[PDB]
Amino acid sequence: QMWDDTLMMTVLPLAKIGKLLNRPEYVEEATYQFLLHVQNLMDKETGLWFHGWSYDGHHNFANARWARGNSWLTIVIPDFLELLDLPENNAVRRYLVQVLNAQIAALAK
Amino acid sequence: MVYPVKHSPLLRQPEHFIARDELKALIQKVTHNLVNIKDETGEFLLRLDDGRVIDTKGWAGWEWTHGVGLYGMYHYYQQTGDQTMRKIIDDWFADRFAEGATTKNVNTMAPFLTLAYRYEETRNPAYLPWLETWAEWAMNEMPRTDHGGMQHITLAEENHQQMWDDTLMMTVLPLAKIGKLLNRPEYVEEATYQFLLHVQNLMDKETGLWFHGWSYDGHHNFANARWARGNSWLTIVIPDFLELLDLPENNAVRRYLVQVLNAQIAALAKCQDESGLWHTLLDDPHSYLEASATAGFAYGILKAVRKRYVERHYAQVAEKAIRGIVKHISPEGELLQTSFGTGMGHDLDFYRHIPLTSMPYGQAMAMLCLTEYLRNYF
Amino acid sequence: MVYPVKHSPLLRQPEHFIARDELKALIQKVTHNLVNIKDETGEFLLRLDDGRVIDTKGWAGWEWTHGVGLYGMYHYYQQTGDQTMRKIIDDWFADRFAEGATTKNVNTMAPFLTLAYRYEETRNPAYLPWLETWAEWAMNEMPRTDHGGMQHITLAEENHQQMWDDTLMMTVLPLAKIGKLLNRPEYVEEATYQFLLHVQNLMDKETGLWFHGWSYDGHHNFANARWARGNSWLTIVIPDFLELLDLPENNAVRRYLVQVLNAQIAALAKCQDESGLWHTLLDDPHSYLEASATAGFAYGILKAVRKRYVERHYAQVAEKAIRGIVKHISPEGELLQTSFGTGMGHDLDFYRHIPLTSMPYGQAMAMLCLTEYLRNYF
Amino acid sequence: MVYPVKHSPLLRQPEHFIARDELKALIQKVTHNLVNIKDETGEFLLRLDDGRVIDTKGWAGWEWTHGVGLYGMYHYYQQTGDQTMRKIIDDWFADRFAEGATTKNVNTMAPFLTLAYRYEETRNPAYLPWLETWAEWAMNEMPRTDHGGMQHITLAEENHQQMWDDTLMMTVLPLAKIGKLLNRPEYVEEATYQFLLHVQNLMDKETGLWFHGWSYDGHHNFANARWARGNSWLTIVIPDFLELLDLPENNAVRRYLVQVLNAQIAALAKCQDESGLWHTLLDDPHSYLEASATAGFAYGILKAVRKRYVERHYAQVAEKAIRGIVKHISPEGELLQTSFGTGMGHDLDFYRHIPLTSMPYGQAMAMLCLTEYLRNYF
Repeated sequence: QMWDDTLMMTVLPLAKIGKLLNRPEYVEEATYQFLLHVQNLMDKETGLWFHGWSYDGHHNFANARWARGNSWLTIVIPDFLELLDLPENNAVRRYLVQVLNAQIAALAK
Repeated sequence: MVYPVKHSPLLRQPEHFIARDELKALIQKVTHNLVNIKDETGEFLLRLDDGRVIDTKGWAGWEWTHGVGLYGMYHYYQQTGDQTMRKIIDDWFADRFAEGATTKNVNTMAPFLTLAYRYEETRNPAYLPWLETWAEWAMNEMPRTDHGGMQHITLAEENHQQMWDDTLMMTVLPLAKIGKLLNRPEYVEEATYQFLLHVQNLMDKETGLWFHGWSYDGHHNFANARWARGNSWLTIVIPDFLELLDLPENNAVRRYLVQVLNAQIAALAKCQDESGLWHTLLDDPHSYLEASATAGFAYGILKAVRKRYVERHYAQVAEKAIRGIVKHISPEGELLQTSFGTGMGHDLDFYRHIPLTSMPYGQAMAMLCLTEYLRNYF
Repeated sequence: MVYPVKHSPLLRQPEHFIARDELKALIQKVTHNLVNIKDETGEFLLRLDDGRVIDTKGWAGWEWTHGVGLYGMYHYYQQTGDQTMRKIIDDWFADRFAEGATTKNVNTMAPFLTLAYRYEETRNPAYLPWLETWAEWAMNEMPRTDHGGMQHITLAEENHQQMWDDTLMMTVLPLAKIGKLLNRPEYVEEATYQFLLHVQNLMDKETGLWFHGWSYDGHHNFANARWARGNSWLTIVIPDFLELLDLPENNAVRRYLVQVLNAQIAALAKCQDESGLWHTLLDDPHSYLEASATAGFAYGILKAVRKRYVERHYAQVAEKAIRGIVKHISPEGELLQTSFGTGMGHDLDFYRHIPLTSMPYGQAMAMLCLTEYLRNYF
Repeated sequence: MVYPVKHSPLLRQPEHFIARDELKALIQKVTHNLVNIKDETGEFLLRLDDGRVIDTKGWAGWEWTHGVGLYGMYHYYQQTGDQTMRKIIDDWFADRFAEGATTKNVNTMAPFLTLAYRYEETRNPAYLPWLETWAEWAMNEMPRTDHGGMQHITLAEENHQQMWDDTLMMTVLPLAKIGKLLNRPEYVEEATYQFLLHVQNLMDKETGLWFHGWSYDGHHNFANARWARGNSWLTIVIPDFLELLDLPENNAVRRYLVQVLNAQIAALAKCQDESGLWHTLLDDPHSYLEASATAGFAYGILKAVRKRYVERHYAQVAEKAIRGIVKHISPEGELLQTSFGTGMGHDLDFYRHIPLTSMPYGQAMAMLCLTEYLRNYF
């Protein structure tokens, strides 16, 4: 099982520790987790995220667009971008920003 | 005094079902066929209210099909230095260029992938404005969807707000190659972004396979078609793109692309029909089998094994498909079960009833996969 | 089926007013005209009191005029690889150099911009002493005005303390290219400094156009002439100089140059004549129309749009001028409404009354704008 | 209508006392004479109890003097691209190598400077082993004096613990060039060290001139001779060495070397005979005039001015010397007033008793300064 929360509770801490201790492997692992979570949780139909995913049956449980779950993403992406401090044209930075824009666009609606 | 060897996988010769030079002769026959394809009926010709009639099937035309054709040829040329292939490539370009540029779109872009490679070897200055102009167009003028996705705009249709699998082969990869070639990392950044967005919109996390199309007008995947040839474009592009990118093994983007490729290859393994071929609707065992998609699959799976993007055992899948492909090459050299150009379907049946017929990409994809298979003979 | 395309700006063909190959033929004719220019009367010959007679009009001379001449030819050759162009270019240098060197001044420098380009591709060792000696003279011996400005010294006149628009084309652009080519950043820095100081002394902040000349001997702009050809040198040089510098987008100097260019181009748009040409005094509608300036403008504006130094809507300005140019090319390939060599005027009439005669720069500027226009056909 | 220009230093034609083409034919003539020298008398045949009969005059020999000869010709070839000159250089090496290698010493090293240049251009793999072998010798096997000074061992003398002016030209400069070419910085550091140590033991702080020799055996400068040709090696070598090192202007070593050069040229300009030539003992007028030295000085001064290692006004000294060299070139193409292999003098009168003969270095040094003077015609 993969959940929204993991990005805030473990991934962001990993990333910060990676930068602080100069351990880029940590940051690469973190970035990879962002990408995979986007893949399995983000809802392309709305811009919102599903609460959970599971490789056991390959599904999103109730397909719940749960608010607090979604708020972890709104918190985490900007902080994660801040830490990565990537050039504006960077493809990963653009991608993350794109996901953020999709979510905020839908939240505002 | 004779040494025991046949018993040991380590000491014994490879079990080549087909001999190296037989393979080469097949590729030659397949090439001869391609440059000699003719639409007799004129039934397949693309017609616009412009007055334009574009031959999509004959060699003297300019569209994505020729784009794929030239690339397959280039591959063979690149590996063996065969001057026969070279001349055919350079001639196509000279002929088309004397005629004059066609109009710009996702598909007419494809040939610039091969031109990029030819410019790389020869540094012919006459090529450089072609490459700069079209890449610059792809960067700055080509229509974009929401979120700056590349819109699959065609000779024939706007396709407002739509993104297709095929875009990855016909424009993204060429843009990446040119970006590397002309040292313009912006092109490569754009290319990577397009990959990620395409994955977001087209990959089916449920199966590992991909949907043919996506539209931002309604946020849907049309018929949700898991179409063979389209998927093939990814099995082809990801490995070529990765090789272009040359990123370290633990790079998040490299790992992310290897992951997408893997999820697909695993799903394809389970999808392969006894014949080593794949169904034109991959998850519909009653669709007709389709050879050109099958060929792209063979290529990618082979290359992904060679490059270690996926584990060795996937070779068997490739090996079956390759045997199947050879079985489907006619004595004239025509790749048998090729489906004609396929647009976006609004229902599944649409994909089921696409006409079968020989095409530049049919022949080219055969040579793509067959050329990668030749590496087994080094 | 026939697909509807004519109805869409994205899908329909370009409406070229002239065909690609007709455009090339025109260029051929214009070149042929250029290399055959003669001055029968002798009335245009530059005469000096040491007895030197120097044909600024015929191809056999060595003047700023031939330099522009060569640059235009070089652009067409660089784009197309045309060996007829190449041989005309190399024969001029071959002929001049066997004659032996002319004296060094702001004008006789101009040919080396093209020589640099030829050296870059041939690496002919015999070109190196020419480029080095001449660039070094520009660095260390060419007279300087107050504040280290380049003095517009010519074959004929010291022009003590004077800076003109023309210096940026004839000497500065040459110096910068040679700086990049020989890895001498000092040459590029000197070039960049000159630009800044010319802007300071010549750009009219009130209009965005430039005065022809400035003097530190009285701190004045002579007749405050907003002279067309003079201004066009800026429109040519800034885009070429930006390209050569290849600086990041937000680089202060790059931005500042882009501002200078936009200020000029915005002004040029507002004073373009209905015919597409500009008036030899840009802000004087009762002044005669001048084609050479117009060509220079056509080129700069086209390139600026291509490189995205200015917004796309400016393309229509460029389009109107290109039609004006074409309409001003005689069947014998001459560019009508070319004004003769123009010095520093002390009053506006001086500009209003320059004679009209064909000149290398006139032909060459046509070639220049037309070659850039040709890029619309890739 | 004529422009007044003859009164102005900025506007007027250069006054050349000899025309470019005349000068070129003089160089060819001097060259033609060089590659035909012989002493059918046997007069100068170096003899060794070795049983070695070595020809120091003929062109088909291998002495320090061919090294200088090859170097001059190479300069001419480098500047002009003259294939006649290239062939003479290449042939000499081909012939010598066929005969086989001479023994290694300070003098036989000289020709490898030119070979380094030809290898740089041609990348002829048969040249590398020669270059590596002789450079390794210079680094690791050539005898050293106290403090690692390169001992000046000649073909027939050890000159134990002795350091001479000549070593800088004949071995040090070749080492340095080879160091840059083969990317072997150790070679360049060794070279730089030798420059410093030679300055220390040979330069005369009292005058700015150099003493011919030094010896760590008794710590002295033999006759304390300020010998012209000896001094000319320094005038030639420093500018060329600075050129190769290509150091920032503020670099302490670069400043130092330039300082030494300025001290020497300052003194040369002061002791130059009105004929433009220098005396073989530079500080003694009653010394006879020596043209080969004068040529060495003309080259160095001319080059130092060009590279701006010294102020422009020194061109006046060079110009006088150059006129003098030319007056001393017979119609046969021979540099008159050229002294024979001068050794280490134990007293001044020694230098005042040298044999005067045509030598690969006389003509060689004549063509060296003439070739550099030719740069004045671009």
